[PDB]
Amino acid sequence: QLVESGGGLVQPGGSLRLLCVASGRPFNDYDMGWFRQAPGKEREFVASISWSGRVTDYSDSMKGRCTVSRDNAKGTMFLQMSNLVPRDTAVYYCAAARRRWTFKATNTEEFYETWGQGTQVTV
Amino acid sequence: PVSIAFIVVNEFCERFSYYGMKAVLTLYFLYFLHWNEDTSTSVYHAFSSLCYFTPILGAAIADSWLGKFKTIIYLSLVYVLGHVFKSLGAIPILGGKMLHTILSLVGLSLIALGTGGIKPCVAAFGGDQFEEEHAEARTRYFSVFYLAINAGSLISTFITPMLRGDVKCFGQDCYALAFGVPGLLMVLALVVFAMGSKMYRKPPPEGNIVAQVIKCIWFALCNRFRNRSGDLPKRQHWLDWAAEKYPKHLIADVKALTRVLFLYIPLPMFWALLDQQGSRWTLQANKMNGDLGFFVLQPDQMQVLNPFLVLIFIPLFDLVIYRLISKCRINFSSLRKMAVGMILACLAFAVAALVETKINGMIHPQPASQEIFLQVLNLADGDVKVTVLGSRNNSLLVESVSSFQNTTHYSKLHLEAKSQDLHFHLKYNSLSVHNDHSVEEKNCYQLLIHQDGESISSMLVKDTGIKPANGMAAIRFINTLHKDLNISLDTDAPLSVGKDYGVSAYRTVLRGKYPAVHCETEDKVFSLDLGQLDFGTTYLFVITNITSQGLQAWKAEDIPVNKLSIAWQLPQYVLVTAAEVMFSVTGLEFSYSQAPSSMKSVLQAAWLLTVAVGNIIVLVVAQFSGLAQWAEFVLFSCLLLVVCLIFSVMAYYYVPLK
Repeated sequence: QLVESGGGLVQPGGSLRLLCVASGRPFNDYDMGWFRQAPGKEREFVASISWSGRVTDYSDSMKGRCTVSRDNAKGTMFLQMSNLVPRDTAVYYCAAARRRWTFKATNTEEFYETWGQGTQVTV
Repeated sequence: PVSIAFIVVNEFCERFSYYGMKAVLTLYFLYFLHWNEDTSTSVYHAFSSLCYFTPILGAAIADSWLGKFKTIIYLSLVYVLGHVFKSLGAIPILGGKMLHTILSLVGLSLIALGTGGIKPCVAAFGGDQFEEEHAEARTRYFSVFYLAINAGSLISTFITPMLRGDVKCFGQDCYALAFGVPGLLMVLALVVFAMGSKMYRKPPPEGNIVAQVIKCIWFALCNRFRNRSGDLPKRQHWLDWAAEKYPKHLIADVKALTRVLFLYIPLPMFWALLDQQGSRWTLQANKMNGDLGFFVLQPDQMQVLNPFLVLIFIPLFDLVIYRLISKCRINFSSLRKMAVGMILACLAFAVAALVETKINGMIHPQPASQEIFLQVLNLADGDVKVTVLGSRNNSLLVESVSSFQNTTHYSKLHLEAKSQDLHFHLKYNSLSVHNDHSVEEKNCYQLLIHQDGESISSMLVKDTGIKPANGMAAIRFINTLHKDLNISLDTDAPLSVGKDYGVSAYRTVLRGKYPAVHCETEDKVFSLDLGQLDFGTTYLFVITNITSQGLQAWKAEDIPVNKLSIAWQLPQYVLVTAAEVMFSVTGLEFSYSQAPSSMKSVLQAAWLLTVAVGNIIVLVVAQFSGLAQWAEFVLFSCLLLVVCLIFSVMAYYYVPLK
């Protein structure tokens, strides 16, 4: 709970690593996901890593290449874009959701309950 | 018994579909319905458990109502409907997130209800085709039945990867075909079965057996209970006075059922213990060599060797070994066979424990006096000529090293004195370069051949033999960039390196495959394909930023000498598959041949529920894992041995049906 975020400006073809720590509760019990929000009227799912990081899923775009990972120790999640282009200049949101039994989709802005602030990655 | 033709090709074609739709089920749940991981695993395990427990709802509805071959047809029809409601629930066009979920769940439910109730009844029906006078040929039929089951499994393993990858069903990834093909083949099996309606020997059911059995056992557990009276509660057995009603021709049948049930008590533990090899043995295979010189075999693929051994030993056993036993008075009563199968299973897990204890003995080759381990890596664009020499151009090493590659070999450079200022002779691009790197004896050294523009130079790196902890590896890095890097494989400490051919310090990271690692320079962030990292192996990585090919890391490995190959695991596969074949086939035949004619399939139901309770024990135990592999295998061997003794004692007193 009380999630955070870190990342920044890029060259037209570089890459980044996005960081998201959990600040108030054991990060093990939290399913985790990545969102973006372009300066328009959208809210796009980006990538999703499951509990224990065993199962990961990336959006259809998954700009260039992306890789999500989490270490339940220190409670932090890593996003690594590869081929950032002058698109996807957005406000990348970090989202969390407790391990429940639900049939809601893992790639929607419905399953996650407590997304915190977002970075302002530009390109 | 010609009519068994349409009994084995049906089991083959429906086990094929079931195993095909099982493998893709988890991928479908995760990547199509986009479900939470715990929900997906929970529903998958629930579906498997339902498949395993439903056979009672098949065997009872076979041996009480509607008979059988009229339960096979009328339940495989529901099975077909379930596959239709599955393959229809994978359509990515109509509906969304509610239709796709409702159809999928109804499909799982109906498919489970079908399989758990086709599985026992089909074997029972196949048995009924024979005559009691030809009691021997039934054994070969059950052997062929198990052969067909595992052949179906094998073909499903080889052919389902060719279905779920890179197809379009409608605008997205294609899961309908991955479900349609199993459904289509299974409904084409339902037509090969029905062709034999003019050929079978359909036995009518004799009565409301399950009702009769339940009523009889309830009345049995009423007569002995003579609270404030009594002179003869139930004498000489525990049913013999559940006989004033329920004529005796049934009481013998329920006696036989109770005796076989009491015999099947210990078996579920065995099914759990034998099951816990599909994953732990793969973990064992993860920690050993697999190239084999002919085909590099991934540890995951090792699993498929299990059904293959069944296909190769069933005709081996039933046509060679069983006869060779019959050469003398050795009297396998189809119970000694199951006991010896249990014994071989225990021996197999003991051999697995021995293999574990041998794997943990890896050491990389230690040096004796006048011995230094060298390993040269080349990074010149062309090909280089490597020579190491002594005082006067005196031979120590000659070797032709090619261009950019990896390396794992070494060479025991027989040094000559307490320390020899090695004269290196490198020739490259028709250039003569000779430098001296003073070295100490009984250590490990490495060279880097690097493009110094037109010419080249030799960099010497001295390894400190810091061994990593068990089941974990150590790495160090060489940098070739103009800026200091930071390559943080591990969680906390950001490892650092130096510019212009610097050296890192050893870092001890968990063994496994690392596809991308954070690497932040002064300006740019990137990642590299480190690939697989076996444990007990010291890796050295050189990071290059060559103009043409960009950022790439050139591997360089140490090695444990006594790394056992992916072989030396066949022996435990051999001893476990021999146990499986001697146990499953004999159990099927024993269940059918020690069952009263009126309830020939409830015994198959009992056997299947034995397997099912074994699976439930697997599920409950698997979460409580905190033990080392070798201790785990020795415990699974001791427990299996005590279960074998319990079963042997409880079988030595089992009176047979007659």
